[PDB]
Formats: sequence, C-alpha cells, structure tokens
Amino acid sequence: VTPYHVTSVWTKGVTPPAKFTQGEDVFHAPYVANQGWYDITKTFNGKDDLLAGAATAGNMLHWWFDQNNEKIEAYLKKHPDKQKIMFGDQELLDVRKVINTKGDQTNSELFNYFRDKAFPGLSARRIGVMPDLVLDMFINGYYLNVYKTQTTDVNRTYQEKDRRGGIFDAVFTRGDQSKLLTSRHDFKEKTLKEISDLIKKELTEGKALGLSHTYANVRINHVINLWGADFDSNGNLEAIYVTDSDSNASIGMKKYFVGVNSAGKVAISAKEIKEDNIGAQVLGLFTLSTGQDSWNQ
Amino acid sequence: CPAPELLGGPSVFLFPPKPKDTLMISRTPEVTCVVVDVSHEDPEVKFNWYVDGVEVHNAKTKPREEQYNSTYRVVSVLTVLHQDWLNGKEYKCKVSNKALPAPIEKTISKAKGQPREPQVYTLPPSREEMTKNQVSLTCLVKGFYPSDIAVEWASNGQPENNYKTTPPVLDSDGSFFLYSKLTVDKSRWQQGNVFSCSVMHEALHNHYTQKSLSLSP
Amino acid sequence: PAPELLGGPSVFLFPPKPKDTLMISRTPEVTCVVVDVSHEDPEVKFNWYVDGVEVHNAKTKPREEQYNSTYRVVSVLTVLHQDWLNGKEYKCKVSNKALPAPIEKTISKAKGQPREPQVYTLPPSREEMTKNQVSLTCLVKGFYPSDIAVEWASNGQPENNYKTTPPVLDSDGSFFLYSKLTVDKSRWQQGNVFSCSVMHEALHNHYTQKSLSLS
Ligand SMILES: *[C@@H]1O[C@H](CO[C@@H]2O[C@@H](C)[C@@H](O)[C@@H](O)[C@@H]2O)[C@@H](O[C@@H]2O[C@H](CO)[C@@H](O[C@@H]3O[C@H](CO[C@H]4O[C@H](CO)[C@@H](O)[C@H](O)[C@@H]4O[C@@H]4O[C@H](CO)[C@@H](O)[C@H](O)[C@H]4NC(C)=O)[C@@H](O)[C@H](O[C@H]4O[C@H](CO)[C@@H](O)[C@H](O)[C@@H]4O[C@@H]4O[C@H](CO)[C@@H](O)[C@H](O)[C@H]4NC(C)=O)[C@@H]3O)[C@H](O)[C@H]2NC(C)=O)[C@H](O)[C@H]1NC(C)=O
Ligand SMILES: *[C@@H]1O[C@H](CO[C@@H]2O[C@@H](C)[C@@H](O)[C@@H](O)[C@@H]2O)[C@@H](O[C@@H]2O[C@H](CO)[C@@H](O[C@@H]3O[C@H](CO[C@H]4O[C@H](CO)[C@@H](O)[C@H](O)[C@@H]4O[C@@H]4O[C@H](CO)[C@@H](O)[C@H](O)[C@H]4NC(C)=O)[C@@H](O)[C@H](O[C@H]4O[C@H](CO)[C@@H](O)[C@H](O)[C@@H]4O)[C@@H]3O)[C@H](O)[C@H]2NC(C)=O)[C@H](O)[C@H]1NC(C)=O
Ligand code: NA
Repeated sequence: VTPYHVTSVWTKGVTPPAKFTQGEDVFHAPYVANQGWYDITKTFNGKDDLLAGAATAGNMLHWWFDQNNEKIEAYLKKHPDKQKIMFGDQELLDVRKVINTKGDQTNSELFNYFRDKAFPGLSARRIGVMPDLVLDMFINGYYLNVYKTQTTDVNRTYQEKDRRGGIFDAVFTRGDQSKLLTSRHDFKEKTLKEISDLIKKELTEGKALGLSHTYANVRINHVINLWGADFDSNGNLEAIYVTDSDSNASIGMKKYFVGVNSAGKVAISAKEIKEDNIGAQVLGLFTLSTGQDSWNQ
Repeated sequence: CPAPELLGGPSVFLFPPKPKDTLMISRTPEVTCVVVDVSHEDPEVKFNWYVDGVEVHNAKTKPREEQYNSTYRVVSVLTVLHQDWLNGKEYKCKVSNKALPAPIEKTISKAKGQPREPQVYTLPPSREEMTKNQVSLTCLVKGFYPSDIAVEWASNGQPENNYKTTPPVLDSDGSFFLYSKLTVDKSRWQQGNVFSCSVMHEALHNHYTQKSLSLSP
Repeated sequence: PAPELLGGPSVFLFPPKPKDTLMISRTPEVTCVVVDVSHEDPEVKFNWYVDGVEVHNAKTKPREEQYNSTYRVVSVLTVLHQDWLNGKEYKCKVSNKALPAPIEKTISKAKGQPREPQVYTLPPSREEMTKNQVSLTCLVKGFYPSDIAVEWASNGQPENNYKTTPPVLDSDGSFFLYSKLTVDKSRWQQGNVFSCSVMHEALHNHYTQKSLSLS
C-alpha cells in the first residue's frame, strides 16, 4: 500500500466542483453556474442529436467570454454592429443574449442558434462538426464548409467571412496565423505518457480543451469538454473531469478514469479501466486559447 | 499524418408506440429502443428501462442481429400501458456497454398540446356514382388535434377492409382533417346494409366514436 | 493529405404544375435546383437536353443565400405542353467546380396507361348543419397519372377556402383524392351552386366541372 499522491490541473478560470456524489453509474458533481465551467445539454429534438462538436465549442466559447469579459464589452461598444448577426432584415443572434443565457444548460442562445440556424441539417445527414472549426468560424469568421473536415488553413484562398459568425473579426482577423486561437491533435497511435504530457501542457498554458472518443459504434464518435485532469507521481493521467452534451442536466461534471486497456489503447470510463471494462479509446484533442496577446494591442 | 473522424452523438435510438396501438385497448403499444452500428468486436449491449424514474423488468430483449453491412443491431421492446402513455409518463432507455465511458440515456414521452375533438361525418355515394359496379362510402374526420388518429370500417358487426384513408391535412384553423373511402359493390349498399366508420383519437370520450352510414335511415 | 469531402452539391429536378401543362394559355416550366452550393465554388453552369438534344431557352435565376451559408441556385426551362404529355425526357446537366464532373438528372412524365378521373360532389352531412360553417366535398378517383389540378367556384367567382388531400394510391393502381370547401352554412342554405373543377390529361379538353347545390 502506498500513500495517495495526485497532481490536479484545472482550466484557467475554472473553480473545481466541491461536492461529488457517487451515482449508480458515475461519480459526478452537479452543475452550479458561475464556477467557470459549462454544460450545454442536448434535448435530442432531431436537430441537435449529433451536434456535440458545436456543443463542446459552445462551452469553450462561453468560457472564452468569461476570460475576455472586459475586452469583449469594450469591443462591442467600439463595433456595435458585431452585437448582432443579421441575415438581411432578420435577426439570427444577439451577442447580448448569448451572454445573459450562457449559464443555461438546455436553453443558451448560443446552442439554440447552432442547432436552429447554423447547423440544423447535420444530424439528418449523420455527420457532425469539428469544434475547432466552429470556433474559427465564430471568432475569426472563417467560412465553414461542413463537408470539409481539415483544420483551418490561414493561407487558404477563400478568405471571406462566414455570415454565421465573425463576431471578433476586427481583432481576430483571417489570414494571420497568430490570430487563430485553435488547435487540434490526433491521439490514435500515441502513448499514455505522450497524451498525458500534452494535456498537462495545454491546461498549464491556459487553453480550454475538448476530447473526442469512441462511442461503441463503427461509424460515429463523441466529443466532450475536458475541464480538469489528475496525474500520478509518474505524471500519467489517472483521471479527467468532463461535461458531456448527451448527459442530462442533473449530472454535470463527471470524473472518468484514464488508463491503458486490455487491447493496449488509452481509454476512459466512469469506472476503472481493468478486467473486462475496456472503456472508450481516446481519439484527439481540441484547444482554444484566450487570444490575450492580441486583445492587448 | 493526422486524420479526422466523425464526431456527433449516439448510435442509440428510442421510438414511440404506433399511434393506433395506443388508442385501441385490443392492441398492445410498445416503446422500442434500438442500438445500431455495433461492431463484431464490441461487447454485449445491456438495457435497463425506467418509467417516471422507476425500474421495470418486462422488456423483451432480442439477441444481436448481424446486418448486410456486417454490423449488429440490438433491440429491446417494452410494452406500455395505454393510459400511462396518454397521461404523459416518460419512458427511459439506458444502454450499458463496456466500450461506452458511461451508459447512454434516452427518454421519450408523448408530445403535449391542446387536444381537439374530431368531428365525424359519413357521406353516402354520389347519385352519379351509381352507374358503376362499386361505389364509394366516405367518412370525413375534421377539427382534430394532434394528427395521430385511426379510422376503421365495419358492417353489421363484420370488419370491412376494402378502404384507404388519406393522410391528415393541416386545415386553415390549425386543426387537421382527413377522408376515408370504403369501396363496396353497389349491390351490397343497396341492400340497405348499415356500414360504420369508427374513429379512435385522444380527444374523444372513451377514445372512440362510431358513425353509421346506410342507404335508408 | 486532405481528408475527403463528406458531401457536396445536390441537384433536384421538378416537373411542371399539372394545370400549366394542360392550359395553352399557361407556360409549363421544368425547374432545376442545386443546393449545398459552396461560397468557394458558387458558380453553376446549366445545360438542358430534350430527348438528348440541347436547348438554349433556360432562364437563369439569381443565386439565393441561405442561413446555413450555402447557395440555392436555380435554372428554369419552359417546355412545350404536348412534348411533356407525349412523354419526352428533360435532362438538367449541372457543372460546378467543387465536382470533377457534371451531375445529370432526368425527369419525364410518369409512364402508364392514362385513366380518366371520375368526379363526384358530396353535400354536407345532415349532422354538420348544427355548425356555422359546413363542408362541401369533391371526390376525384380512378385517375392516372397523379398529376391533377382541382379548384372550386361559384356563380362566376372563384372560391378559395378549400384544402385538397394529396393523391393516394388506390388498390387498382389508380389514384384518388378529396377536396373540402368550407363555406358559411347560410350560403349553402340559400341554394347557391358551388362547382368542383378538375384538370387532367385523360379528360376531354383536359377539364371537367361538377356542380353541388342544396335543392
Ligand atoms: C441548407 O439550407 C437549404 C435550404 O433548406 C431550407 O431551409 C433549411 C433551414 C431547412 O429548414 C430545409 O428543410 C429547408 O428546405 C437546404 O436545401 C434543401 O436541401 C434538401 C436536401 O438536403 C432538399 O430536400 C429535397 O427536397 C425535395 C422536395 O423539394 C420541394 O419541397 C420542399 C418542401 O416540401 C421545398 O422546401 C423545396 O423548395 C421544393 O419545393 C419545390 O420547388 C419546386 C421548384 O421551385 C416547385 O416547382 C415545387 O412546386 C416545390 N414544391 C413544394 C412542395 O413547394 C425532395 O423531393 C427531396 O427528396 C428526395 O431526395 C432525398 C435526398 O435528400 C430523399 O431522401 C427523398 O426520399 C427523395 O428521394 C427521391 O424520391 C423520389 C420518389 O418520391 C424519387 O423519384 C427520386 O429519384 C428520389 N431522389 C433522391 C435524390 O433520392 C429532398 O428532401 C430541399 O429541397 C432543399 N430546400 C430548398 C429550399 O431548396 C440545404 O440542404 C441545407 N444544407 C445544409 C448543409 O444543411
Ligand atoms: C447498417 O444496417 C442497419 C440496418 O438498417 C436496415 O437494414 C439495412 C440492411 C437497410 O435495408 C436499411 O435501410 C434498413 O433500415 C442500419 O440501421 C439504421 O440506422 C439508421 C441511422 O444510421 C436509422 O435511421 C433512423 O430512422 C428513424 C425512423 O425509424 C423508423 O424508420 C426507419 C426507416 O426510415 C426503419 O428502418 C425503422 O425500423 C423505423 O421504422 C419502423 O420499423 C418497423 C420494424 O421494426 C416497421 O414495422 C414500422 O412500420 C416502421 N415504422 C414505424 C413508425 O414503426 C428516424 O426517426 C431517425 O431520425 C431521427 O434521428 C436523427 C438523428 O439520429 C434526427 O436527425 C432525426 O430528426 C430523427 O430524430 C433515423 O433517420 C434506421 O432506422 C436504422 N435501421 C434499423 C433497422 O433500425 C445502419 O445504420 C447501417 N449502418 C451503416 C453504417 O450504414
Ligand atoms: Na450535459
């Protein structure tokens, strides 16, 4: 028997939950607003069913707003036209509402807009959307062709703004590498160590994280928000803390074990990775930076 | 090289009962939970069922079924009580599998909305149709909401099956209407046989009404 | 290496309105519609063919921007009444730079031995007369193909407070539908004659009218 010894790293601006109940299936902390973390939660109305990418991005945006809260109010007075997305005469989004509802798991304006206006035909098509790309579209306004899944190329030929986004266009421009706030990383083929190490650095550098994973089917995988991680004395992940849009609103932050499974893959489970509990393999990571180097200018 | 994969949500689907099954106490309505695109490598799918958060143990779970696309489909079927469904109770499928980080939950209940009572009217054949061998008996159902309805025909207590019913059409006042057509040999109609249009719907007393149609009152 | 595209432009190709094809006063048009046209590759080139022979009279609609940041791009070819009815094939060929090759769709009229609609007008139920508004019914059955137009009139004026069911497939492979005109009971009780008008290929002059009145 050895002493317990755990290093815990949490996202810039996020208070770790304090009360964690063990449930029949998961260990979880219920959602309490204004602790800096977010739980956009799907209702499964036919439109949001496969929109976990836009939800994970949504939660990352709602954080982003909290981090950049004073610079953002200043930007919206300086550029009042970026307080709304117009499609000619109709109003599609009010940036003021996004801010006043961001605490709502089921009825944030930001997810309503994603579900209803920006990406309503994705679930029918049985595809979803890459979080990074939702972010690059919402902040910088980079056009998002939902059939193209590669990361944003700043040097690309089509440099015009997406009419669905571009809110912070005048600071976070297009065409400049330095103003792209997003990253994406592949974790297939990589080690516990390698994966542990990248999650530690990204958290430590002050990014918000999303983690994708296998979802017990051959065709369509899941993505969630990765808010904090626990590492062992050897510096490998033992555990992570997540919100998940398929999980109903009463669950909130969930602890997942991390560890190598029977089949030699890094995997995550509400229960301990051992025996027959083979968990879901972890697949990649998405990253959002605050952009404060740029905001300061 | 990095490679993306599709990210979205579940391969788990939860289906309501057939509307007509919920409205006829002769029939048994079932809520159905379906898991698709299951790999041959994956482990067992387990189902747990809940009604207003209370576990129930009468679900019928098929073994997994190989498909032409070489995946497996697993289905579980829970029979429900007519009045529970109509009173708006919530049915919850929990899908457990070791390859999922945690179990997946879906919940379904009836959509609520202000019911409206069907008006049911039977309309005899046109005089002009009597030059044909078979004639058309019509049942107009209008004024009703929601659109889930069942219409059947009977004659002297015997079921009449040579009919077709139109889909519901949205009427100008936001209610629905449909017509049903029973085709009968002119001879049988002229015998003075009493035919009956039965309509099953939420907003009728006893969920049921019957209107008669006959040559001579 | 780029990931491969998970979709692209779709083409939907739509027949003329039944009534337009049956009245030489009207001009029937076949309409070719392209959705999921990207803003990176928004130009669509359209080429039209009739029984494989190219025709050059298409009209080019201006592109329509959509809330989902794609375009709906349309081309509209007017056709000849009797070409459509004699069963000629219209082919829209769509070129766009997102696709290495054109998409071709072809439309023609449904095939099958045409069949004459039987039209029958059915008065309101005696039971319905307790209401302020009553229901006039037109049953149209026995007809093929399903392309048909149904209207209502009275005393020289069009009546527009009606709803018509979509065609439904009958057991013999023909089609049937009902149309419901709603009128204030007072109008019916006065003895006014309302008229159900049907346009279809298998009627003489492509038209018939059946009358309905209290008496
Ligand atoms: C981005 O947005 C645009 C805009 O969409 C609109 O706004 C968004 C927010 C949503 O709310 C949309 O629902 C809304 O429409 C999206 O563009 C849409 O893309 C879809 C496909 O993804 C198209 O669906 C097709 O629609 C046709 C029917 O189209 C008519 O009816 C619609 C309403 O019922 C109407 O909205 C359309 O404008 C169109 O209206 C007709 O227009 C013509 C020309 O002007 C006119 O003459 C007509 O009178 C008029 N009709 C009416 C009723 O007004 C439908 O037929 C298609 O179904 C076939 O293909 C399917 C494959 O997607 C398949 O599953 C079906 O089973 C069916 O298959 C066919 O079946 C027949 C037998 O029945 C067979 O013979 C055929 O061979 C077979 N073909 C195939 C290919 O399988 C299909 O549902 C929408 O038309 C289109 N909307 C518009 C406005 O153009 C775009 O998708 C969005 N993109 C993203 C990324 O989200
Ligand atoms: C591998 O093969 C699997 C098997 O599919 C069947 O067999 C193959 C060989 C083919 O012949 C198929 O065409 C055939 O269906 C596939 O499973 C299917 O997965 C898809 C999704 O990937 C499912 O589509 C969904 O359909 C829902 C409606 O479901 C009814 O209608 C279906 C057809 O449209 C039908 O197949 C269903 O069984 C069901 O219909 C009833 O079936 C019974 C018999 O059980 C009949 O007696 C009844 O008369 C039928 N009708 C009724 C009312 O009772 C949709 O609701 C659903 O959309 C919803 O979710 C999406 C998001 O997820 C939202 O966007 C949307 O708004 C809505 O909320 C969806 O379209 C399909 O149902 C599955 N089939 C079966 C049998 O379950 C695999 O997908 C395939 N794998 C791959 C990788 O290709
Ligand atoms: Na959630």
